Amino acid sequence: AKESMKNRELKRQLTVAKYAKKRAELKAIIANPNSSAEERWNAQVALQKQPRDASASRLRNRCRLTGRPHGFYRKFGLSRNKLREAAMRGDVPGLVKASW
Amino acid sequence: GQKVHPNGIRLGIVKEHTSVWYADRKNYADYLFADLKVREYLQDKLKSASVSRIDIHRPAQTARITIHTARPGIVIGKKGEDVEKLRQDLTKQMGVPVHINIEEIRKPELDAMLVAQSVAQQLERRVMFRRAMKRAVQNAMRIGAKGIKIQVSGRLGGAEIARTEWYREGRVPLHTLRADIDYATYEAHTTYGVIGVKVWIFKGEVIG
Amino acid sequence: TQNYGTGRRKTATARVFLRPGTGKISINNRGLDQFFGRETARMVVRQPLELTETVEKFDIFVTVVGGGVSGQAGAIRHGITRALIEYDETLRSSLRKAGYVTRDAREVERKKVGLRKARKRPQYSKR
Amino acid sequence: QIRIRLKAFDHRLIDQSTQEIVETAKRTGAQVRGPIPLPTRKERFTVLISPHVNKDARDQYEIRTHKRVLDIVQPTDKTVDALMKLDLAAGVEVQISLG
Amino acid sequence: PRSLKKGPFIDLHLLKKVEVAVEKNDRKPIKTWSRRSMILPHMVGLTIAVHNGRQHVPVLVNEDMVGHKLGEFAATRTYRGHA
Amino acid sequence: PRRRVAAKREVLADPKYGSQILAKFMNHVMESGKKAVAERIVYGALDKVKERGKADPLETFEKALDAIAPLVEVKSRRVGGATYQVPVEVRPSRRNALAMRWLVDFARKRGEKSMALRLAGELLDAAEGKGAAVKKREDVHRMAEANKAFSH
RNA sequence: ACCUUACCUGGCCUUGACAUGCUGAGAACUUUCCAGAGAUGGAUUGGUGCCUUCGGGAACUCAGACACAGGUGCUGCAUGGCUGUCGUCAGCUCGUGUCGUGAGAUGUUGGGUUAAGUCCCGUAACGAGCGCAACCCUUGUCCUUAGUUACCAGCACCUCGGGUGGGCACUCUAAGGAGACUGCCGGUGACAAACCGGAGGAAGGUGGGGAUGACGUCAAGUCAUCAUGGCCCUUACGGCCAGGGCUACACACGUGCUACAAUGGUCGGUACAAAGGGUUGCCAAGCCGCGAGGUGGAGCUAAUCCCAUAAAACCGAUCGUAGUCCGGAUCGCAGUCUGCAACUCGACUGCGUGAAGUCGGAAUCGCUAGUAAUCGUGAAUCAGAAUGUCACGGUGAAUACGUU
Ligand SMILES: [Mg+2]
Ligand SMILES: [Mg+2]
Ligand SMILES: [Mg+2]
Ligand SMILES: [Mg+2]
Ligand SMILES: [Mg+2]
Ligand SMILES: [Mg+2]
Ligand SMILES: [Mg+2]
Ligand SMILES: [Mg+2]
Ligand SMILES: [Mg+2]
Ligand SMILES: [Mg+2]
Ligand SMILES: [Mg+2]
Ligand SMILES: [Mg+2]
Ligand SMILES: [Mg+2]
Ligand SMILES: [Mg+2]
Ligand SMILES: [Mg+2]
Ligand SMILES: [Mg+2]
Ligand SMILES: [Mg+2]
Ligand SMILES: [Mg+2]
Ligand SMILES: [Mg+2]
Ligand SMILES: [Mg+2]
Ligand SMILES: [Mg+2]
Ligand SMILES: [Mg+2]
Ligand SMILES: [Mg+2]
Repeated sequence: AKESMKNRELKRQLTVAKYAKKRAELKAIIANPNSSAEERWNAQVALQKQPRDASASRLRNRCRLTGRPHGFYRKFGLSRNKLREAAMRGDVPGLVKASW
Repeated sequence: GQKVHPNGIRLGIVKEHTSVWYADRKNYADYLFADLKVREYLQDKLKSASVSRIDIHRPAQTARITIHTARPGIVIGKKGEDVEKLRQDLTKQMGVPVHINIEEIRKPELDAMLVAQSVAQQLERRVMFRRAMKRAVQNAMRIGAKGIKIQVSGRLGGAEIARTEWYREGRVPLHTLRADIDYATYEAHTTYGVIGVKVWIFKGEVIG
Repeated sequence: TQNYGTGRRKTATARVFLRPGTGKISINNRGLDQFFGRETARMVVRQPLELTETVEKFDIFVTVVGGGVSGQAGAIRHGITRALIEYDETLRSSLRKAGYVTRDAREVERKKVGLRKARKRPQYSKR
Repeated sequence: QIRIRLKAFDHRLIDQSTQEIVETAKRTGAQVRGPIPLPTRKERFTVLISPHVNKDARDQYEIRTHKRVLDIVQPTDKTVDALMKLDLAAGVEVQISLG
Repeated sequence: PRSLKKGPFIDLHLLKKVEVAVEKNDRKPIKTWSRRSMILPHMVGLTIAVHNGRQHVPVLVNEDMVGHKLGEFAATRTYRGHA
Repeated sequence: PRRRVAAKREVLADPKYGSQILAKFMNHVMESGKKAVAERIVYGALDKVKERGKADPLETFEKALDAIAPLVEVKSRRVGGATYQVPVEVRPSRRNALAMRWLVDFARKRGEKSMALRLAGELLDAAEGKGAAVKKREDVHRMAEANKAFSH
C-alpha cells in the first residue's frame, strides 16, 4: 500500500480501460471456428504485439482508501477493516449487526 | 476486555444512519465512496468551525447535505457566499446538484464530538489533562446529561510511559439498549505523539 | 361440510382435509402407501386415527410441502390431529394424554464462528 | 391498470411510503388493491476485526432489502406522477409500469 | 496443455530472430529469455541459450523433444545435496 | 452432572411389533443415524429366529436377554495408595442396557454372511447360554466374586 | 503461473510513479512503423484547439532548478486506534457515617435460596455506580391487514398442465399485534424469599439459539491496514521492466480429507429440503461430441428466467469377504476450459497400470438433544484455481449412580 503501488495499479486500470474493445475483437476472431488459419494467425500476432499490461488478469483491485490488496469486498470499495469503521460510525446505509 | 462500539450496536434500534439513501450494485460503491470523500473534505476544510454531524440524503440524481454546527455565522457569512463556493467545490465530488442546509444545535457542551475536540485542542496547548477533563464533566453535568464519562490515554504530560485516565459522573449504562449513549473519539498530535480522547454521554431512556 | 387442519414439524408443512367418506387417504394426489416406501411413516401417520378407532369413517385429503420424509409424516400427524379435534371437541384430554397435539419445537441449530458444526470443535493440542 | 414497486433498506420508510401512495390513490376515487410484501433480500458478511492474526474474532453484518407491490384498477386521475418528490424522499425507490 | 486452437506459441522477437536463421544455416547460439516458447520442428539443429535466472544455459534441439517447451530443459533449483 | 436436573426423554417407536425392549435394541443397533438399515437387519435376524425356532421370537429374544443380564459388576476405586476393585450390584435399569450393548458388540464380529444370521446365532446361543456374551458375563461375575473381600 | 510482490538475477531512470511554488514551448488524441526479453528511444497522415478587456487564461504534453517528493526502513519496551486471554466467571468499587496511632477495615460478614453481589430476613451501617437480569435479533402458537410473479378448498372451461376463467378458503410471504408473568391448585419452608409435583397450556419455570465481554492482568499482538514521537537512505534502503522463488527436501511437528469394506461396492428405475447469486451477469432449447465441452440464442434487472437434476433413504439384480467388483496414491498416452501465456507452477476429461492400507503403542480430543454421527447444497475472495472459511438443510443416537 505504497503511493507507487497505487499509482502503478492506476496505470493498469487506465491501460485496460483505454483499449477495452480490441481484445474483444481479437478474441471473437479467435473463438469463432470458421475463421481460417490465415485470419487466425494475424490475430495471434496482433494480440502478441499489443502491450501486455492491458489485460483483466493483470488487474488487482485494492482498497480505494489505503490500497490494501487482501481483504476486499467488491460490494463496497473498501478493505477488510475500514468497512468496520464506516459501519460503526453509521456511514454505510442499511448495514446493521446481525444475530438471527 | 474490548467494548463493542456503542453507536454501532444501537444502529436501527435507537440510532440513525448518517448517510440515508438507496442504491444498487451499479453505484453503491460509487455513492459510498463519494459520501466518505465529501465528509472527509468538509471536516478537513471547516475543522475550525465546530461541526458535529453531517447527514447525506440522496433523492433521484441529487444530494441534500445537512450540517450540524454550533457557529452558523462562520459558514453563513455576509449572506453566505461561503455556501455558494462550497457548493461549487462539492459539485465535482458528486456530479449531481448539491444542496446545503446549515443546522444549529443547542447546548454544544452536551455533544460528544464537540466535547472531545475541545478536550483534545486544550491538550495540544500543553494544558494538563485533569483540569480540562474536570471542567468538561462539570459543564456537561450542569445542564441535563444524566451521565458522562471521559477517558484520555497516551503519554500524558511528557513521561515516557503511556497510561490511561478517566472520570465518570452520573450513570452511563452501556449494556442497556433503551439508552442513547452519544459517543465520540478524537486525537491530539503533541510533540511526544498521539493522545486519544473518548467521550460517552448518557441523555435519557428512550421509552415508546 | 368437511374440516380443516394444519400440521408443521421441522420445516415441513401439511394441510389436511377431513370429510365423510371411506378413507381414500391421498398424499399429494398420491396414495399413502405409494408415498412412504418401506419405513415407519404409515403407522405413525395413522396413530391419531387408529387411537380414535375412526380409521375409515373420515376420508383424508392432504398436501405436504417442505422438510423430509419423517418431517412430513410428523406434519401430517399433527395436522390430522388438529382436524380431528376440530370435529370431536370432547377428546381434547384424550390427545393431551396421547401427546399428539403439542407441536414439536426442536429445529436445526445454526453454525457458529470458530466451530465446525453447531457444537463440534477442533482438537486443541496443548503445546 | 398500473403496477407500482417499492424498494427500501428500512421497513418503516417503505411502510410510510406505501400508506402515503395508497391514501393518495384512494382519495381521488381510483381503486387500489392491497399491497404485496415480496420476500426480503438479506445479504450477510463475516469480517475479521483484528488488524493481525486472530482468526476466530469476527463480526457478522447484514443488509436487508424490502419490496412492496401495489396495483390499481380504474385509472382516472394521475397526480402521483407529479408527486415524485412526495412519494420518494431519501431512501425509497419507486418503479411504475403499465401506465 | 494449450488448447489446439493455437498449436504453436513463440514471442514475435524470437520468431523474427530465428526465422532469419532458416535461410542461413545454424551459425551462432540464440540468447533467449522467453521460457514459454514452443519449439517448432523446423528449427532443429540450433543452439539456444535459455535464461536460467542467473546465466543462459545452452541446449541443442533434435526431433525427439520437439513437443516440449523451451524452459522445460533449463532447471532453476540447484539441490547439490543435503549431505 | 452436579445438578441432577437432566430429564429422561421417553422413546417408544416400534412400528409393527409394538415392543418396548425392541425399540431400545433398535436405538442400540442403529449406526450413523441409519434407522431403516437397523430395522431391516433386526427384522431379518428376527425372521431367521422364527423360521428356526418353533417358539415365537418375542419370548426367545426375552429369554436370551434375561440370560445375559448381569447382577453385580466390578468397579475400580481410588483408595489413595493402591489400585482396588470393588463389587457393586447393578442398578435395575442399567442391566438391560448392559445386556443390549454386550449382545450387539459380540454380534458385530462373527465373520459370517451378514448381521441377520449373526444376531440370529447370538439370540439362539444366549437363549440357553452357549454364546460368548454369556461367557464374558460369567467372567465379569467371577471377577466380582473373586474380589468379594472388599464387598462393602 | 504474469500482476499481487514486499526477495534474487540482469537491464534501465535522479525533482523521479505522485502533490505545491518558478520559467519556457506547444492538445491531449490519434498517427497502426522500426531497434530491444522490456522499460525506453527514434520517424509518425490529420487539427491547432475553448472563452476572450481578444492582450491572455484554464487544463493538458514536455523540458530545466531548488525548496522536495518517496520508504511494506528501525523502535509495539515512546504511542493512538484495533484485537486475544483469564471469562460470559460474578465479581469490582465509591460518597457519607463508624472502628483503628496507622497501613486498613466495615458496608461486600450470617442463616437460607438462586445461573447470578438474584432475592428474604437479620445486621454501625445508610445509599449509589459499573457488572447480573431486562430492553434487541431469530425460532416455536394464534388474530388482523394483503393477494403478485405466490396458493388452489369450491364452480366452470379443459388439449387434463393452476393450463385458463375465478376465488379470498388454505398454505405462503411481511407488517402490526395477543401469549408464559410462579399466572392457579397440593405439599414444604423462618407461615419470608424460594423449593418439589399437578391442571390448563403449543410452549412452565431466565422455552431453544445469537448479539451484548465489568474493574483489570499478561511492557500479550500489530509501526506491514491506517495514523503517529523519534532515528535512518538521497545516483537509493526511492523508482521501471523481463525472468526465477515464496509450490525446494535426508527429517520432525499441528490441523483435515480419503480409506482399510457385506450396518457395504456396482447396475435399473424411482421420493422428499432449506439457504443464496445473476445486465462488463446468469447464460436455457435444439444440435454436435464417451467425456470434460462446442454453435446457438430464449427468458430474466429477477416469488416470473437461469445457476440446478440434491444426497443419504426404499425396492429389485449382482458381488461373498478375497488386498477382493475394497481402496485410490503414484505413473504412461491423448484431451477439454480460462488466461497474452498451465515447464518450473492450475483445475477437470478419456484409456490403462495400479501401490500403502486387515481399525492403528505410549499418549491424547469433541460432544448432554435436532446434540454427537453421517449425507448433500450455497456464498465470499476470484479470468481460472477449496479436502480451507462462512452459511443451509435430510436422517438421526447412547449415557449422566454421583462429586472421592
Ligand atoms: Mg503511505
Ligand atoms: Mg487476480
Ligand atoms: Mg437455521
Ligand atoms: Mg448438519
Ligand atoms: Mg495432542
Ligand atoms: Mg515482476
Ligand atoms: Mg504491548
Ligand atoms: Mg498497543
Ligand atoms: Mg480515626
Ligand atoms: Mg483485618
Ligand atoms: Mg478487604
Ligand atoms: Mg479482609
Ligand atoms: Mg474504604
Ligand atoms: Mg469507607
Ligand atoms: Mg468483594
Ligand atoms: Mg471489605
Ligand atoms: Mg446487583
Ligand atoms: Mg444481560
Ligand atoms: Mg467481542
Ligand atoms: Mg512484547
Ligand atoms: Mg513481536
Ligand atoms: Mg508459502
Ligand atoms: Mg453444557
